[PDB]
Amino acid sequence: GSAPKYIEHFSKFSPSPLSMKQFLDFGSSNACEKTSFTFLRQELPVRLANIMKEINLLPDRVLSTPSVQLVQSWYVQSLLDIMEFLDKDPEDHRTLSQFTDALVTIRNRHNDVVPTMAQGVLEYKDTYGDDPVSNQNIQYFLDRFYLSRISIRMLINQHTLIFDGKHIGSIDPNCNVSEVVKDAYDMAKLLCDKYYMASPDLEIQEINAANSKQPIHMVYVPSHLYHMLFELFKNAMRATVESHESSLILPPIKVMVALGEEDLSIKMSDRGGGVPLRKIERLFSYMYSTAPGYGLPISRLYAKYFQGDLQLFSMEGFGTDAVIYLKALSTDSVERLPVY
Amino acid sequence: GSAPKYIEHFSKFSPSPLSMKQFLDFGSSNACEKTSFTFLRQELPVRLANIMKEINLLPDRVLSTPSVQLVQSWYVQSLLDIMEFLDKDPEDHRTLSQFTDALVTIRNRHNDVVPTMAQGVLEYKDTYGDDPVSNQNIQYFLDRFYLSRISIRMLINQHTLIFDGKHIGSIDPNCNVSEVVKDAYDMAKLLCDKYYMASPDLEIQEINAANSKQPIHMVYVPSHLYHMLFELFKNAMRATVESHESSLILPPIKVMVALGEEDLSIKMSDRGGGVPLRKIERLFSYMYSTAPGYGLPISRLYAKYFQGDLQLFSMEGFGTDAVIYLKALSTDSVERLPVY
Ligand SMILES: O=C1Cc2ccccc2N1
Ligand SMILES: O=C1Cc2ccccc2N1
Ligand SMILES: [Cl-]
Ligand SMILES: [Cl-]
Repeated sequence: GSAPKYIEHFSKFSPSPLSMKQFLDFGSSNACEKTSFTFLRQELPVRLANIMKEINLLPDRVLSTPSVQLVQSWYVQSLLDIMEFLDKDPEDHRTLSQFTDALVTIRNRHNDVVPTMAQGVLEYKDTYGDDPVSNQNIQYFLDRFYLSRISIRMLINQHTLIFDGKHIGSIDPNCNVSEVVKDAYDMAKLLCDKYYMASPDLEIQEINAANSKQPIHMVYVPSHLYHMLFELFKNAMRATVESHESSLILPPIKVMVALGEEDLSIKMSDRGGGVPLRKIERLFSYMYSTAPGYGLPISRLYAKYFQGDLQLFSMEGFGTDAVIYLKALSTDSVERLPVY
Repeated sequence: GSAPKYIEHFSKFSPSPLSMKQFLDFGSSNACEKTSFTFLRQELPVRLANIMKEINLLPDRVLSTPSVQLVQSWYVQSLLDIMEFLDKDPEDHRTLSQFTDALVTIRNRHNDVVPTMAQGVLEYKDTYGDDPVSNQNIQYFLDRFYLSRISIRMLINQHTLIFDGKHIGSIDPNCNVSEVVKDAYDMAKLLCDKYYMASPDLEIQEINAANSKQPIHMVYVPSHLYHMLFELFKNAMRATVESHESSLILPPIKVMVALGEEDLSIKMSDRGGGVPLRKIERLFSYMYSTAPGYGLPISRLYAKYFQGDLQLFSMEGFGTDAVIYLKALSTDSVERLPVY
């Protein structure tokens, strides 16, 4: 076929990272659908081909696995589905309506990639071992693969949500961080109450440095923020409950939302007994987090996707702090795409 | 001369990292002076030669500087001073008394190496620039150089202090961490009061997980702990005072000392306005911390010297947490020497 020819071609192009502003401009009006089509029919093959080229550069012991080949088959099909529109005409509303339908299919085709790539890590550990060099190479590849996957789904979500026929697709220009915190907590609480018959309470404190007592808002993707906060709450609650099983006091989970000139930082503090430093440094490893999971490493990728970060600092015997670092300004919020 | 011949010889040996137990065994009695002499007259040339060999592997633009050559001259002289005792007899008390006197001279000869190596970094920045690749290479070398320097001074201090003619040299087998915290604070307070005419107050809280309300003790080098806590207090006070100049409230500096099964963690929390993440990641860089300083990067080396760490997590607009990670058990407290 021509799949190898198409990967090599678009592999020569570099992905074009977009800013929050550019995302808001693309979603400003439904009339923009044409510019989004002409941009995505070139950008999506470029991002797909770039990661598809790195997949083919993996060692043959990884490249010949059924998991990598299954995912590579999805990417080849997705690439070909998008390349059909390269010659079509943007002015034909059927060309655009078909593109939107083709993106939704591509998105659903890749819905089960995270657990599939997680099966590959487990297969590797049992077929070749869990050495540190394998950890760094798996970590390096998966971080870049998943980050690419986040970027592609972001592009697809922005087009399919806005051009469907206050919120700009998946972006909330006035995202109230404390409200997303509460939502993520309420969901973790429900699960914690169902499993442990007890849940820690929530305390939130905001620190708007420049405008005290003004609610902290930002331009961000609330779904991404929810995912990070939901994973952290699940860990903080699990630790808080299991560490106080022999006690009556169930210490609360405290969340500080701080807004500075550059950073919007969200710290989650628990008293769930803490974790030795030796293990904290392994909670972000795909291989060590795999067992016969990836919430934290992927959560950190969501934070990094827009020039943020996610860091953990524990105190064995007391508790653990988790901090989501985000860019406070939409001008500094730019896609972090893997460097190919 | 034979200095190049001696470096190459002892460079083939690997440094022998010692544990807290081994340090306590060497200092158990003054009678041990012979075993310490026979060990140090081989180990000190090995550690000196190993770092001296890496110095000679630096690029000629760094190796030909007056700072690197001045320090290399001190190391060559120190190496030669120690090699004089290789053939001498341990049973002669004059051979031992001369060794002790020779170690003190070597220690004082290298007293001004940190500021000298800091002058070299400044010279490099102005002669060749402050690029990221230069930062990583300078960071890599200085971290290993200073860590080696800490290890050598530790060996010398343990011999000269114990074999001078409750505390085992520089090691306190029952180091009360909160007392060292108070000492470091009281010194930073004095300086802060002298310079700013105002100082934050101190609050300490201990969390002895296994034995609640029992004071937290450990086997450690209190001088090293003081240095780390003193640097952190100076930063936390500077930020706390300068960030509240237009205010009346001067928030306190809060310190938690937590003791777990594996870690003894010390967190210093201030409300000095915080620092953007972009800059926190540069506070441990020698090059970016150099200006026409190294307290934090060296403090982290002291923490790592016995398998610990020092980490900073800030929240721009609020404050900053600094955590010293130490090993709680003397069995896990082992020298971290550079890997040559
Ligand atoms: O004990 C723990 C481990 C952890 C990871 C992430 C968030 C909170 C916590 N608490
Ligand atoms: O603002 C700051 C920066 C810093 C470094 C180390 C310790 C405390 C602080 N506070
Ligand atoms: Cl995917
Ligand atoms: Cl030195």
